[PDB]
Amino acid sequence: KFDIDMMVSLLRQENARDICVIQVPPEMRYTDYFVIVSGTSTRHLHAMAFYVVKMYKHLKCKRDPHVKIEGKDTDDWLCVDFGSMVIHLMLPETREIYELEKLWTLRSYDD
Amino acid sequence: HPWEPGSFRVGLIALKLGMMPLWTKDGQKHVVTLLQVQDCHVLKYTSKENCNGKMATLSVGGKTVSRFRKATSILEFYRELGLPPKQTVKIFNITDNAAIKPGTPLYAAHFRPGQYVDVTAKTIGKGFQGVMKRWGFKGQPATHGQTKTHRRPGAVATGDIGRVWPGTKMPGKMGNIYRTEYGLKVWRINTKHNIIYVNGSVPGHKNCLVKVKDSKLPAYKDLGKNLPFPTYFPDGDEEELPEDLYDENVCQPGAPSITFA
Amino acid sequence: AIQKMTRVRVVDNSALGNSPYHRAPRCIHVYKKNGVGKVGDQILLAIKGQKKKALIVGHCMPGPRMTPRFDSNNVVLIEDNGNPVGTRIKTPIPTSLRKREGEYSKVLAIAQNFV
Amino acid sequence: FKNKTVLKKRCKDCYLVKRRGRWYVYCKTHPRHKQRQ
Amino acid sequence: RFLSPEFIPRRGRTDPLKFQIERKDMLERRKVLHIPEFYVGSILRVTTADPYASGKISQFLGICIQRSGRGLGATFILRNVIEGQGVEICFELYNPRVQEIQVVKLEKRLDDSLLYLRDALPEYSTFDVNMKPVVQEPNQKVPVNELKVKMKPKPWSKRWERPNFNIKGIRFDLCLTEQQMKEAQKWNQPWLEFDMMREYDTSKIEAAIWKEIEASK
Amino acid sequence: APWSREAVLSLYRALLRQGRQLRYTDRDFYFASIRREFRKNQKLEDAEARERQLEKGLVFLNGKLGRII
RNA sequence: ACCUCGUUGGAUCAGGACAUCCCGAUGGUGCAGCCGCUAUUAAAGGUUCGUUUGUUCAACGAUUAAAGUCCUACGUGAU
Ligand SMILES: [Mg+2]
Ligand SMILES: [Mg+2]
Ligand SMILES: [Mg+2]
Ligand SMILES: [Mg+2]
Ligand SMILES: [Zn+2]
Repeated sequence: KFDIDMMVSLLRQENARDICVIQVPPEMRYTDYFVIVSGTSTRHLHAMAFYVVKMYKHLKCKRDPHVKIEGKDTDDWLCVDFGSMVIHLMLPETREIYELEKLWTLRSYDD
Repeated sequence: HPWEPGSFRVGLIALKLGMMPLWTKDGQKHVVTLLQVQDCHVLKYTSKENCNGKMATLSVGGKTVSRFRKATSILEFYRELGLPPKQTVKIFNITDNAAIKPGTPLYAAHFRPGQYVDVTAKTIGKGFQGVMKRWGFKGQPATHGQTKTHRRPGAVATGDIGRVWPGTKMPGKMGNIYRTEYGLKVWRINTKHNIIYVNGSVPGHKNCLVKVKDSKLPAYKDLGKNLPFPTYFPDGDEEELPEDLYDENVCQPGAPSITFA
Repeated sequence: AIQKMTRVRVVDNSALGNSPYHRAPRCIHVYKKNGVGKVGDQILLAIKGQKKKALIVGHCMPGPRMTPRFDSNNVVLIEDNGNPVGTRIKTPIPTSLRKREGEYSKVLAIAQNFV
Repeated sequence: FKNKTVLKKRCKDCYLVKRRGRWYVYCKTHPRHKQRQ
Repeated sequence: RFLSPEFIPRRGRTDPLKFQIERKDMLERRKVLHIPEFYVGSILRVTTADPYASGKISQFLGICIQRSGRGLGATFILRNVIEGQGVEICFELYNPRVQEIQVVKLEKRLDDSLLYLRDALPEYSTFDVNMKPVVQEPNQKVPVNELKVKMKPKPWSKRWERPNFNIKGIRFDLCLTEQQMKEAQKWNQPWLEFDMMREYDTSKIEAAIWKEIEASK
Repeated sequence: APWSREAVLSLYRALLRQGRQLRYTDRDFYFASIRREFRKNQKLEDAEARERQLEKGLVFLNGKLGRII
């Protein structure tokens, strides 16, 4: 199966410079897992996103529809939306300027 | 005879009941049109030589009508056939494998869900229509000096030819002509009332007779393997069909509410 | 449906959106073959005498059933690459944005509420 | 092919052939030499 | 006895068999999803499964501002404001992906259509998302909320003051001058309530539909 | 200034306690983020923002609006 | 052999040519793939919306797969 365990294992194997996971409650109608990972550069981001997408494609769930890779043209932020989990690859400056952590943990308690 | 590749079977003549929504398991809504098979019978059979072509033909009728309102020759034809007269008679091109004896009834279960079908009928007659409604011409602006020309055709030709080309789009009678909708999916079949639920729209008005036949599109060339080849015979009684035959993707009413888990 | 010349409401945390100006933001181009923008379509905006891309996240025109109809034509500023200009979206964002073809995960991540 | 009013062989392997009604210069070694009347 | 609006057909030349088939499907779906009695003006919470997510439900609470459509495609559009943003959703009653319909507050309004709440003040469309369901006595006529809303300045979605709309739930005296009301009266059409051939008598049709429903039970 | 002097400290302790069993994310990054959140702001606020800050910290601790796993 | 100066668009609907702007098929390339450039063939189909200007045009803005060159008595004003 392709799950969050496989996701974190693959990300650690490709050595993401920073990994975080958010457990999205079911009452929020988006997803189950919100993964946010930082990287060294746009090349590293592209490589790791491509690698995880290839692993998803090859692993299992033939009935599960294929998955886009968003943010290819931009360099500082890519994102991939799976059936039950969404990964946001970015650079440290992008992460600190968008503060997705505070957004997705404190829904209405930030600025 | 059993079904062979390249065999074309007869179709039906149904009555357009109306439209209703339908939902597929993916969560999408499809509008569907109900076609009721009302007293549809095979009336006539002709061979390839006299079919005005090179394929056997079955004349099929439906929607029994009053004998008091028909011409004497038609009444004689139906008397020899042993049936009450039908409102419309349509000719279906078939191979000799699919020949059916005249007088045999035809039922909605002649089709099956998941099959693709072609429906031909006279479109709604809109009478003499102007060119804006008939051909979607732009017309002229409403103001800025425009006088007495808002919905008129502009130039109808060039000055050189000194004439108007045949087939030029002009005001005239719109609708009330035969049109065919191709490749419509049969979503469901109510065998009790002989209803076919056909995907999308069908030409013509409600309570109008439409001719329904297996789709001629290349993608659906050889999908007749599992269909009742000559036709469906309820008298065969091999397996009494359920009241409703559904396509696999159809969200049947009475099923537990679909959850995209 | 958002066309050219439609005035639009920038629902975004961005300085361009939240900065007062004499002219309200006005759609300059709809990045669609028919010049009609629905939810998920990109448009080009004239904000503060500046041309900025933006994404439609709501409009008054009715859509398909089960989808929300908003009282205003809500738009989110995005860069040419695709990164949202702002960092927070306050008003609810339709969930139908997820499965539409096109990159919307960034906007969904930025969004606070969904309808 | 290059369309030429007059066909000229360029190297040794350039050969004139009348095909499909018109003259051509073909060449195995130098396809750059391909000419059509 | 409350017959849900979608069951009564709009008049036409359509065959009654089509309505019988459609009602069979509607009742057979109602056996699975309980469609409660509600009216335009009652507050509803609708829970529906999202195909965009994976087996996750979405809840929307709002005032039913319109009931429309007949048969299996019947819809009700209900309205709310979320963080100051007015939103309306048109829910299909017999869509298989509506998990639940809850009548948080069963009430009737002075009008059979509250589309003018778009032009009313936002307070008249604001409703708490987590408001608790009120309770009505089992044997009790449905309450009629005679609230007359206050309107925002005159540019409106529709000319609500025109008599063809027949709006009773708006305080026209507050927002419109007597001259404006008199001008609106030019569209009165007083004969239209008296032309007897325009009225649609659905007594027999409702009786037959009730027999069908009782047989389905 | 805050709701109580010890409330912030107890909340920080509980944050570290629930980070003790952190499984999927980066523990070092989690601790660094908590340190940032509680050091770049909680030095010289006004008496009014303290209540909001501690309320948001308590909500994050509860994790009913999304928890770090 | 000094100077000067001697019906037109638009809208509407378009018919046609190919000397092709895009879509199709090929040859070569001072193109490794991506591409560009060039040539042959291809007219079934398509060929945007705006600001200033009356503009015939032109420039500019934003797009587009492309925003082709023409003939048709401005093609067409008893529309
Ligand atoms: Mg017009
Ligand atoms: Mg006029
Ligand atoms: Mg309006
Ligand atoms: Mg040529
Ligand atoms: Zn040579």
